[PDB]
Amino acid sequence: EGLVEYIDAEEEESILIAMQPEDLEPAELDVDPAKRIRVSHHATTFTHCEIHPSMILGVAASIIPFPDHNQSPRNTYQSAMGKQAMGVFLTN
Amino acid sequence: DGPTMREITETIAEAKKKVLDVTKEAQANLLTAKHGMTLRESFEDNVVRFLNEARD
Amino acid sequence: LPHFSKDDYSPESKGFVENSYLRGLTPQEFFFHAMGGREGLIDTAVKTAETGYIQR
Amino acid sequence: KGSRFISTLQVKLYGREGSSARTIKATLPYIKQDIPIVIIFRALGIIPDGEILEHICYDVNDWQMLEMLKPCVEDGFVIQDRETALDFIGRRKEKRIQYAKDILQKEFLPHITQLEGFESRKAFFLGYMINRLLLCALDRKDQDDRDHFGKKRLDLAGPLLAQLFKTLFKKLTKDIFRYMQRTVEE
Amino acid sequence: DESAPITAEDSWAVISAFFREKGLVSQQLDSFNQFVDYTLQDIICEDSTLILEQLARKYEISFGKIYVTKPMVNESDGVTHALYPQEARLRNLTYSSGLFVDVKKRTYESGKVFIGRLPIMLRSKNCYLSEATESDLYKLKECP
Amino acid sequence: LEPGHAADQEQAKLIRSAIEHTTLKSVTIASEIYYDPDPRSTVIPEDEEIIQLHFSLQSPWLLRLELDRAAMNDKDLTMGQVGERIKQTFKNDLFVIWSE
Amino acid sequence: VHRNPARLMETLRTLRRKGDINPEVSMIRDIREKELKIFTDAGRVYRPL
Amino acid sequence: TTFRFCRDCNNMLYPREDKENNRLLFECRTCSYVEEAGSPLVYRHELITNIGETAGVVQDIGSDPTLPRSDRECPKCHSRENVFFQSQQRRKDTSMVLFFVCLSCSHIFTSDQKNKRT
DNA sequence: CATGACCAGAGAGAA
DNA sequence: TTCTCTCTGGTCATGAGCCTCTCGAT
RNA sequence: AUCGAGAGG
Ligand SMILES: [Zn+2]
Ligand SMILES: [Zn+2]
Repeated sequence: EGLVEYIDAEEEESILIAMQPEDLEPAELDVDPAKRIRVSHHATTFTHCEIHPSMILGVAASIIPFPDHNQSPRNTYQSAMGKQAMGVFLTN
Repeated sequence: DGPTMREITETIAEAKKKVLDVTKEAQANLLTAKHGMTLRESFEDNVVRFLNEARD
Repeated sequence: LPHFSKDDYSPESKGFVENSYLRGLTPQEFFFHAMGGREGLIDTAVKTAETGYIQR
Repeated sequence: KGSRFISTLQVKLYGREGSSARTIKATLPYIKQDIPIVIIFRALGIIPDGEILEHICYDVNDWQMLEMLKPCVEDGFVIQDRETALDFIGRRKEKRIQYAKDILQKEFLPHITQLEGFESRKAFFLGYMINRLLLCALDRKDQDDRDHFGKKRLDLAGPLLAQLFKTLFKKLTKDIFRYMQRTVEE
Repeated sequence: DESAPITAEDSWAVISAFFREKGLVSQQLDSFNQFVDYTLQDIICEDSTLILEQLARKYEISFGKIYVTKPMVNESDGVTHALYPQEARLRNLTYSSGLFVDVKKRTYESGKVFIGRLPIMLRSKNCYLSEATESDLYKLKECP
Repeated sequence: LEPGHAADQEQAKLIRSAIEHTTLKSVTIASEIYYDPDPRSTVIPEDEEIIQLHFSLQSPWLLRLELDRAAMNDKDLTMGQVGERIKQTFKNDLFVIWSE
Repeated sequence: VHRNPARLMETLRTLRRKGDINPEVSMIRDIREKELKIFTDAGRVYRPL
Repeated sequence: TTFRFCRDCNNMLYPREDKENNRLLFECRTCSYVEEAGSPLVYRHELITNIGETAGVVQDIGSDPTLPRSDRECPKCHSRENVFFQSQQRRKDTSMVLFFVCLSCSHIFTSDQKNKRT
């Protein structure tokens, strides 16, 4: 139904992706101090939107809790180590 | 505390506007061609200097 | 990144994390920070062998 | 599709950035020396200097690129018909021309086509390669980034098995042929 | 209501869909399925035929359509029978099916033939598990 | 620096200029070859002032170079110095005049 | 060569999204260099959006 | 510079000096064609170049989503619909001036204040 | 991978 | 003409952290 | 043994 599209790296040269659908909301102050700081997009001619930014990660780092709060080599380290953790690898 | 983080983010803002000014000045062909470096080099040096100053 | 317009020499466009680890990095800050951390890891991984050979 | 052999065509711009007599030559798969581009072009049937430049330069108002091309027009001024262009070829006489004719459609730009009679497509494509070469040499386009992911390919299970299967299936085929020859009468 | 724009929460709905349809190894299965369905035949037909000549005639042998079975095993002093994964693991067997090609021999102016066994990627289309149920799998000693 | 001539930037800048290598290519904008066959009257209107002030006391092909104001300011370089160095290179094997 | 590439590009994209062009085929219109590149390759990494 | 080719051969012409009348002619060297020169300029060699700083302006440019939009008005028509970009020259000492393209009248203007060329 | 000496060539001065 | 002189691309060629483990085909 | 692969500080 043409609501979603496959883009490869060559093709993403010609596009402009939003990060969250909220980027498409119009604007025209009073903010939570504790939240992180997001620069306004200052771009309007969007053609696509990310499904979800967290989808940039692999299977391993998708286990890391709050990886947006740690220095990146630690995320690489945990990615290497979680493959060394024990658990039920198969129910059979 | 909230006062200190207010000051921290106002500092980040002032650095952002410093670099905005640097860039508009570069875009008007109004940089000084100080000896030994391109205009773009002077610009990059100034912006990186500003942002590192902000972080510190 | 394809989320930026062309010719954008902004702080945030070219890899300035204005957020702290406490508050949290945005996706673009996350990816740029990852870009830097990888360079760190590779510098580690080969400096090790180069200094081993130097010491030898 | 077919034998996935890889040919490599180089178009080299001779001469340092401050040197003059800056010529362009091409490397072709079975000839020792680089041969100048206009000689290829005329061997592909594009004889006049203007037609050649039209194949390379897609704007007549680009005097810079045409000025860069002038030394190539001077380089192959000696060769001004198609047949003599085909003759200029490094072999150990008529067979020389035939070897060149074959190479041009066989090993030169094999991905365009390997069937005969499409010298025009290969001439235009060679010109396109030359155009982007000169675009880079005029500090108009930047060096090509070899680490763009889009220019990268991931051979998965399918392709790997296919590459292995082609090799061994032809070994089985050669064995079949040898058993056939051995049995001339039984 | 129905046409209102989505929010960031709604994104996960789509994500769920994406995985319901593909799982987590889609690259492997799509590559192998494409190989089996199309690429195999192509390579069988590439340069296949061979011709030998004599004084009078010429004899030609040409391979045609390929057929790939479901995984089986040939038991020494025994029948060939359907090989399922767990058996192939426990018995140090190779979970692979058979290649049969329609080869003809023409002469101037044979039926299906065996040519070998291709290892099958589990959960590909020629794998028994591709159409299996959760209960089917448990009955097959295969973790779901 | 020479002992005692430290802390005067101007001496230092004079050493910088004396020491940093300079080519013609550094200051040249464009290089042209014209057909200008009557020496006393050029076909380039701009140059008439030039050929006009050559009233004191070859080959019809003209080589004409244009030089960069800013590059000439970044070095302490005169049109006279450039021209004298060209004339010294070629030993009256080539006739040189220049703008002011 | 193609003149009026905007029309052709709209047609191609609507075909791919309809399904009439394989959704894994990629299509890039480089406007400022007057190029259109289509890839039906095997082995290039893509992601949904 | 401009360049000229013989009308019969479509081969490029070579300059010749008519020494008698001090004329500039352009000769073909595949045949005997010759013709008057239309400019005294034979060779131009730019080292500081501006050619190709505006490269890539086509009427379709306004539909490049990749390109950013300024709030400036057109000097000609005063539409505030414009695309902009830095110089397309990939020399590393290139002025960081931004060229604007009006999306209403296809007119290129510039953020430069030190010069007003073309 | 990638940084680099050895000939072997050939252009190149002197008496 | 001889002779000594520079004097550079195709080469072939080197190593390339230490252990340490475990595994897995021939 | 040999070749290779993964991993650890
Ligand atoms: Zn002619
Ligand atoms: Zn306008």
